Amino acid sequence: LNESVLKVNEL
Amino acid sequence: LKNLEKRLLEELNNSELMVTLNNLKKEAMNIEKKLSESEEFFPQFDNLVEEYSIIGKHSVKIFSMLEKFGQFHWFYGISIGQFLSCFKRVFIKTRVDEILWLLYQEVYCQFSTALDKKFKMIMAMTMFCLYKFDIESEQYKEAVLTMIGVLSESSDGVPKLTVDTNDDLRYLWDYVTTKSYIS
Amino acid sequence: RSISLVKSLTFEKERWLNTTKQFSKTSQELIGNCIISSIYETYFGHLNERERGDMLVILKRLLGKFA
Repeated sequence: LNESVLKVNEL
Repeated sequence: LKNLEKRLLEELNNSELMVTLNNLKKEAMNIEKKLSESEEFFPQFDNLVEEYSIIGKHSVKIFSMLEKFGQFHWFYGISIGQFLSCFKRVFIKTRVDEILWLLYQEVYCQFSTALDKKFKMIMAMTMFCLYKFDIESEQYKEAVLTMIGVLSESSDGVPKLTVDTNDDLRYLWDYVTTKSYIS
Repeated sequence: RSISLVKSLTFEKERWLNTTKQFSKTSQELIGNCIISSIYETYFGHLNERERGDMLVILKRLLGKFA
């Protein structure tokens, strides 16, 4: 979930 | 709900998917709404149990007494099935006090035959004591206890007499002061 | 859809955070819990309610004595 949140924040 | 949470964790750890988690969250929300709607009948059940706590504790007091009788003698034993049948017969044959009254008379009329004369007197006297405990006041209880004591040759003393006294205590006092002990 | 899923799982995230916080307390008390569970499993099949309570108090104080 944290990795998905980081990917959403980066994009 | 617990199975849904476990399945959501397993499916999230198993790697379309976003729609699946959305469906699981919607199902959980629907379950929570169903519980919130179903939580609207608790006060009625609370009122009923608070009303019937008196008869419940009286019944368990009777059953504890009968277990004590069964512990005294091998013949006087008792199971729960006979008591349940008696309680069912009560309903087959100011409301809660009326069912409590019917319960006491039916339990006495059912378990008198299971005892001899001395235990018949024991049982009748102690149901009388319990009913006058629950219904009557503290002075009534003290007078009954001290009159049982002067019947027991242990605590000798006159009972508490009030001006507006009930006739039953006067009659029993006259019976015991005349030394008509069996009466 | 991914953004909505992320925003809609705040309760799950805080529940997971609470479980990870309480994992230390559950791992600290795992051995004692297993001890007392086996004690119920092998010592309390033939005891009454008040006897069970008294023996439970004795077991709890004696288990807390040994830290």
